[PDB]
Amino acid sequence: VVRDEEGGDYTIEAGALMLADNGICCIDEFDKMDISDQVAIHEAMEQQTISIAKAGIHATLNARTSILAAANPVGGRYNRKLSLRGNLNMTAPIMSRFDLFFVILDDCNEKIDTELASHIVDLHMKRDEAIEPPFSAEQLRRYIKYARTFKPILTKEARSYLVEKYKELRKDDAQGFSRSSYRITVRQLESMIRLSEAIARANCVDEITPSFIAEAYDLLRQSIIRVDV
Amino acid sequence: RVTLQEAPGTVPPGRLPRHREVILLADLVDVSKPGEEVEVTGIYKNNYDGNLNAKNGFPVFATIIEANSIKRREGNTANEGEEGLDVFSWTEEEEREFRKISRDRGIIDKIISSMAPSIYGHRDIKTAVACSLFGGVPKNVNGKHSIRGDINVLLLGDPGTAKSQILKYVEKTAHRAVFATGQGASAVGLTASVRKDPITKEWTLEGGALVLADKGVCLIDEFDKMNDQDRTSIHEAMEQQSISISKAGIVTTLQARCSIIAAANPNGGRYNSTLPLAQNVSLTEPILSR
Amino acid sequence: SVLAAANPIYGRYDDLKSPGDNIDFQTTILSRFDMIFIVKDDHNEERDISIANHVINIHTGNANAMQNQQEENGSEISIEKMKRYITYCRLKCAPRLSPQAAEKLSSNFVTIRKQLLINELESTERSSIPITIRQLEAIIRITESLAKLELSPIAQERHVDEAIRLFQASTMDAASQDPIGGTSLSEIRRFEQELKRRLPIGWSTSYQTLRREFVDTHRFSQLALDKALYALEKHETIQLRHQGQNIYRS
Amino acid sequence: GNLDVKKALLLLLVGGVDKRVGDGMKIRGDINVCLMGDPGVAKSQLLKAICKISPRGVYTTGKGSSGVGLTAAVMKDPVTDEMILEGGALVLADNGICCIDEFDKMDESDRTAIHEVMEQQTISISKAGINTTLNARTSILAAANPLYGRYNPRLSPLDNINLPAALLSRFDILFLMLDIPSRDDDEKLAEHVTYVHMHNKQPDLDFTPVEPSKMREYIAYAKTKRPVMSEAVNDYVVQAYIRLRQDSKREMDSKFSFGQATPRTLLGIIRLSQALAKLRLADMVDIDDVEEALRLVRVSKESLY
Amino acid sequence: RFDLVYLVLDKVDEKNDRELAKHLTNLYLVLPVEFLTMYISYAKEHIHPIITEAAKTELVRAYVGMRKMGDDSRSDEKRITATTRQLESMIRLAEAHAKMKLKNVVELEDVQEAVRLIRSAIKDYATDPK
Amino acid sequence: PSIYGHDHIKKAILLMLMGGVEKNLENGSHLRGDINILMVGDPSTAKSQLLRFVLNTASLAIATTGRGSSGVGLTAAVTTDRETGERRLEAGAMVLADRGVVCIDEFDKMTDVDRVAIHEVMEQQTVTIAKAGIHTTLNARCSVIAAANPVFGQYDVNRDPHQNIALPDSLLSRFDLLFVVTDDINEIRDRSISEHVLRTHRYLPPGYLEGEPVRERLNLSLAVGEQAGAKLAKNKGNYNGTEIPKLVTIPFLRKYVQYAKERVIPQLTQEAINVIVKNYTDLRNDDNTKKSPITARTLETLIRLATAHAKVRLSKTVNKVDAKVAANLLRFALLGE
DNA sequence: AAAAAAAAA
Ligand SMILES: Nc1ncnc2c1ncn2[C@@H]1O[C@H](COP(=O)(O)OP(=O)(O)OP(=O)(O)O)[C@@H](O)[C@H]1O
Ligand SMILES: Nc1ncnc2c1ncn2[C@@H]1O[C@H](COP(=O)(O)OP(=O)(O)OP(=O)(O)O)[C@@H](O)[C@H]1O
Ligand SMILES: Nc1ncnc2c1ncn2[C@@H]1O[C@H](COP(=O)(O)OP(=O)(O)OP(=O)(O)O)[C@@H](O)[C@H]1O
Ligand SMILES: [Mg+2]
Ligand SMILES: [Mg+2]
Repeated sequence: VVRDEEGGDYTIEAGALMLADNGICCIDEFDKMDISDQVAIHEAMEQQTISIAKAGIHATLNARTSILAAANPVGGRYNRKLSLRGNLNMTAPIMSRFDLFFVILDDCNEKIDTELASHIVDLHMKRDEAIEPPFSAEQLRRYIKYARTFKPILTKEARSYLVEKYKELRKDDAQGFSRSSYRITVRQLESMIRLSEAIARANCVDEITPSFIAEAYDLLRQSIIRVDV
Repeated sequence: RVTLQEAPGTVPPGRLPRHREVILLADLVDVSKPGEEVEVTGIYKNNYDGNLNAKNGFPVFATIIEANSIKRREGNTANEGEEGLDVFSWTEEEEREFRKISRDRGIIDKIISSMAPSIYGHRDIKTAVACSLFGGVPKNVNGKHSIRGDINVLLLGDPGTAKSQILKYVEKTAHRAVFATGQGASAVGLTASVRKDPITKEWTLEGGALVLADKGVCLIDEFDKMNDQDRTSIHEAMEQQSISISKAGIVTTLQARCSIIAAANPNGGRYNSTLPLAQNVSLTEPILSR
Repeated sequence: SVLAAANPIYGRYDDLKSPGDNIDFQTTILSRFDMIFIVKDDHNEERDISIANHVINIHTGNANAMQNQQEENGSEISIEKMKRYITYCRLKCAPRLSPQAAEKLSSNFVTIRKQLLINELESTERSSIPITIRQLEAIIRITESLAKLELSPIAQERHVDEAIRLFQASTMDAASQDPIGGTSLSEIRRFEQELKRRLPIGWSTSYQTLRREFVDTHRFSQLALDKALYALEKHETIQLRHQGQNIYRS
Repeated sequence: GNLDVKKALLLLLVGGVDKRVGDGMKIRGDINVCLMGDPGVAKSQLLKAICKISPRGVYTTGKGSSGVGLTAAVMKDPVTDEMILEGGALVLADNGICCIDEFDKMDESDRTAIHEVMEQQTISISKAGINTTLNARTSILAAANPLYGRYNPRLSPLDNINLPAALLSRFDILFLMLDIPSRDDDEKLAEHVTYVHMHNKQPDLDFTPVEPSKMREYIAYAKTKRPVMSEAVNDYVVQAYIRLRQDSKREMDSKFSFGQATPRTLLGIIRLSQALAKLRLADMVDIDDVEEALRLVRVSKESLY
Repeated sequence: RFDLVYLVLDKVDEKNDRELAKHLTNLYLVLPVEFLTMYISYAKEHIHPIITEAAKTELVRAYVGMRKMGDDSRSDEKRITATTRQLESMIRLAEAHAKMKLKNVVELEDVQEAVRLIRSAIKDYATDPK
Repeated sequence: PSIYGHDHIKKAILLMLMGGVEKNLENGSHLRGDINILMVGDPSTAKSQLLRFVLNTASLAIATTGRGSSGVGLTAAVTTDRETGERRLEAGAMVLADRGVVCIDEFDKMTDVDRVAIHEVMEQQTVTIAKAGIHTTLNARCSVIAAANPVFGQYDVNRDPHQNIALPDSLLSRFDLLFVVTDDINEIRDRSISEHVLRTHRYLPPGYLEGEPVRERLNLSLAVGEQAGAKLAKNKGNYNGTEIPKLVTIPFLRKYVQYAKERVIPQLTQEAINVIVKNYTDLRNDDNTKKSPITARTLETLIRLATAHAKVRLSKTVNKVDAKVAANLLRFALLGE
């Protein structure tokens, strides 16, 4: 909220999340956020709205966004001994907000770095425009906009498989330890539903096959395989 | 006559609002209040102006809107169940139906079970919310003793327990609801504030968040993280039901009849069952007892 | 006149905590005030039963009758008549002191000052509630206000005694309450063994003999009295009867 | 007393080597000296005296008046509010003698202004597209005290000026005035002050053949002569700089760590030798001037103890 | 994220102090003109050199070489000093070297100059250990 | 007379109200002429009451509190005239008090920023305003008396004097005399002060009974107002008999100070100079703990006090007894008896 | 031009 000195403006200014409505917000370097944003985000994410009441003006702004973020582990390099909670400095409620995690590491292997350098050089000078993707950008956009016009549904076997998978995922993680492992909530089941719907959209099918449920469960489980390794 | 801006929820992000002038004839006076989002059906008309022509250098005309109907749209965005200027008004037949269905056995159970029909379990929370939004009876003894007649409710628990969904439903169903959250609310924003009018140039009173909650419920989310200076300004609102301001030569007391429903999270993100409530949260007795 | 309401730190007073860090007001601000009341909550279930009955009756269904009788039997007066009476008394009367009252005030002030010095010397820290000449002026004004009630031109001992009682209440409740704040405790254990060893259950000894013997040893007089009244406060197996001479072990 | 500070002021009034060198490299003839001392040493009185006797002297301080730093005196002045402005400028910064009391008091704006004026640097602060830079060429007179108000037996850079060391290294001469309780000196000071008071006039106890207007004429006369440099002292100043770096080899001995390494020390000793040739001598620079400059530097460092 | 970094450490010695004293005193007692500016403009906007296939092998060898130093005979997992930032550094520096002298294709001398220039700064980046 | 104790404080107040003469030189510029007194002590030790008495008994004085004042408006203000329509300066708090005395309460509680105004004025007794095209130096040669309480609730005798006072050393060095007052608990003094205060409150206005409160009165009967030496009616001043030593009424004291401030301008001699320099040297090289550090300013304070005491006895020359009494007063104010 | 209230650093 900004107001002119002895001025009757009392107007709000829009942050990046507000501008990213119906779009994708790409925040970089997530680690050094401050307390106000650090506590506003987990309200903006789950409830898709932002509420404020300061100096005589109150409003509820729409923040329907799809967030993608990047971060760096504390100490610089990911320590394989510890887990995601040990390395990252983010709070536990923020982690539950996210639906997927990807951890990527670098190494000193001589076979990989040579290929990486060769591929960098080739794109730099030789084939700066001659990359080989299977499909062009325009075709990608056409297919994406065609697939976005589908709303998949769920069948009986899909529901049974989904409840069985949720029961298994809740049970196996709770078998580890008490008061030290707490990562699975109903949000994980909703994330499974959303990911299955997205995968069904990708193949352009109005229904959902338990194979999609299995794939989503595999993704969410390897999200926990990574934290173990 | 009143100034009408654009709702921040419908303006394009990062742009500037547009202002118009609305004229209210008889029976429409004082229906609208400052800071309240409204929807006005009216007639569009134009009239000549001299200075406006002088500044722009072209034959431009001013436009005003004379109101013909006003509908309040604060909080309750759900506007599909029924039509009309107001959705909280009853006909005679609806009163008859109320009396017919208010006498059956076990109506309390039906009322409790019919609240938030898409949330499983949490019977105690539903009962507490019903008892909080139905309220009690204020008491005045000989015009010299005052007893508050509204019930406050505090929620606490682990994440993923759908407290915010309950709060959203409460805001949807209440007649007068105000939503605050986390650190996004200040001490003077909830209570009344003093402001210098840019036109007449003297201090005036600006209605705060709690003032809009008169005969209603005020909802707070992330109650624990809110700073103590931003939390200690609602003690009188909870208990004394009155707001007193002595600032800039103005000494006035403002009445506030609001019920406060709050949600928070314990220390460490989870509730340690083998510890007392005093070591689970950082709140103290003066706030807990209310 | 200023009538201020405040809460101590940590909500409840937390008597186990030292009195120094339960109130955040400085010495300067507290000096101007002259009636400091610390209202503490207590639990004995009889006052609780009484308060519950009082509130339950004061619910509007019943009180609307009973208070009426208070204006019919002349036990109380209405608010507006009290307002008229107070403005009348403020306009008319302005009492004055007498030499006997002045002597009594001077003696009381010296006594309380000496007691404050004793408490400061035992505690070995500055008192969080001070006593200065402002308190003497305060007691004088309390006596004059008490005499002003009956429109008496002259204030006498009958008002001074009640004013002194009020000041004693407001002093012993706040300033001189648990000045000790809870040789160290090595002697404390050493004493308590001797009483059990030498004084069985049901028998008793004179105060003078115990004081004599323990001043003869390393204990001395100052150490004995404090834990004597402590063990009395414990009241588990130590009782006083027959003035301050019979040390009965219950 | 306080003959060293008066000698330093006299050498300041003439100015060091100036008017550039070959290829256009910048050299400034103004000397930047700072005075250190506890309150009650009459450094402010001496500053007032030098300001009064110097026609170009100006006294400033931290705030109190706002139209003195970072802004000119013609802001919003005309009846038409024509907004006449030069942009970044100081008060008579060209060939002026800036005198400041409580040099630790001023805020960030004036401190940044001094950091802009360092070494005759032009003032290039712009607000509304203006770039009328003021060619600042002024001597800096700074009087201040440590924020404790007294000297301490511990490490002396801990006191310094409570200011960044970059600004401290800029100054040419640092002189410390430490109040030492002594009978044989305070007795004379008291006798002189009370004799001044008794006569209600300047005492005859002083013996000065020269008068303030006399030296007012002579300073201009000596500045007019303007001697130039000589070459035969290059080896002497080079070996002096070598032994100064030898001293810097022992700056880690601490407790008076101010003996640090800086080429501006060599530039300042060259400028002070030039001034010691300028004040009285004709168009000639003598080795005795370099020796006197070295002794002045040593005595300035000596007050640390 | 800077491309390069340079450190200057003025330490007290007899020879260097003597040389600076002599040089500064001599100044106190071969350079082109705006020709430089127009030459730079011409290099900027007429000249667009590219790297050749031959320099790719040397670049890969240099990257491997600074990779091979980053580990030793112990399994302590020494610091990874050969980052892709170094790769962009050498490619940009080598291209800029070919930009100079109005050439059109790079040569080996460019890549040796670039690697020497970067590794001179890296060699002075060490702390008290090693 | 209703303030018990504080004898040397009363003596310092008397010397301050009629302080030394100002010295000006064609080459030495300006020399300060008056004396400033600062008091710090634990609460309820009769500082504000004594300050109010000084305000009442002074020929010209202005009352000021630290919290309720702003330094910008305390010296000069710019306001527009309704008739002419131009803007002209308005005199501040102490400009009105030129050649008078300014009394400030809650000195330590004043905002630090406003303190710079004092730093501007007490330095050279001249305030310079430069704002909105106005350039003028305003003369203000007032003397300032202040009373402040220490940082803690009560004074700590076992602590450093510097850490007990919130004010910086720069302004503390300007004040001539520093006085610290504590209410040490002592039953004898408690009884004495108790009976004195109880004596004070048993007072009745003349010609008025005790049963009714004090009522307002009208003005004097005349709108404009206006045998010798044999009466001594209000000369001796001993209105009531309670002690062997004499006492004088306030209006005659005001007449005395009015006569002294104008008719007498004393000069100093070498006999007082010897005592001044000897006591300065002895005080400076005693090398024992003291409340405040000393410097050349303290000797100038001694000279000003000697001149003030040469004025108090209506003599044109300074006697060595004045130097002795000034030295004794300084030693009390800096060491304690 | 000068006093007083509010949000953010
Ligand atoms: N019976 C249920 N109990 C709990 N959550 C439920 C239930 N049924 C459905 N849910 C889902 O649980 C989710 C919980 O939502 P949300 O994250 O807002 O809750 P919360 O943990 O109370 O929030 P907050 O972070 O504000 O404390 C919702 O998406 C809701 O659809
Ligand atoms: N050596 C001295 N000879 C004569 N007068 C002196 C001497 N030292 C100090 N004084 C006296 O000190 C007064 C001015 O010094 P002043 O206190 O302003 O110095 P300062 O060190 O700049 O301190 P501050 O920053 O506190 O003003 C004059 O009254 C002057 O007589
Ligand atoms: N020596 C004394 N003789 C008579 N009255 C005294 C004496 N010392 C204190 N008092 C009384 O103490 C009371 C406190 O007054 P006052 O507040 O002016 O004092 P103070 O020491 O300046 O206090 P503070 O620091 O709170 O401003 C007065 O009513 C005054 O009569
Ligand atoms: Mg000074
Ligand atoms: Mg007082």
